[PDB]
Amino acid sequence: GPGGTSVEELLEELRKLDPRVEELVRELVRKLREEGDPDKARFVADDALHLLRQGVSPEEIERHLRELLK
Amino acid sequence: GPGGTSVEELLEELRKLDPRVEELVRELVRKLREEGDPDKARFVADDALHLLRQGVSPEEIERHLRELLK
Ligand SMILES: [Zn+2]
Ligand SMILES: [Zn+2]
Ligand SMILES: [Zn+2]
Ligand SMILES: [Zn+2]
Repeated sequence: GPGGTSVEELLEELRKLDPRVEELVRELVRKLREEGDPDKARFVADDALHLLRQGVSPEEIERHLRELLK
Repeated sequence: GPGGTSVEELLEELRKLDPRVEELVRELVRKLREEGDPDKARFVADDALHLLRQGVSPEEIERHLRELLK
């Protein structure tokens, strides 16, 4: 459905905290949209923002996101 | 795909921290599985666990999860 949190807003907030995490998440978002799941893309970006706000390293963020994508 | 983080493990961890949040998440998980998106259910449970570990109130958790479900 339309509406809800903006994936672009989430990506924006990631960029302000760590562009390295924004870059890895933007790539996952692009692939997930191509597989036809924008909501999954939004969950991934939202999750990365929670973890980055708590000081999780980019590599640990990526590992965590991959497990939710299996 | 099979594998990845267990939704039951997440629900278990929610219950240990606040059974009120486990209960509201279990209901969302049941509905999301019925709509044929178990991965969405798992994202919701994982998100609730991050927020509950940070001290977010059950009502604020529910509001946040709903916005990701729009
Ligand atoms: Zn929607
Ligand atoms: Zn969230
Ligand atoms: Zn899977
Ligand atoms: Zn997570």
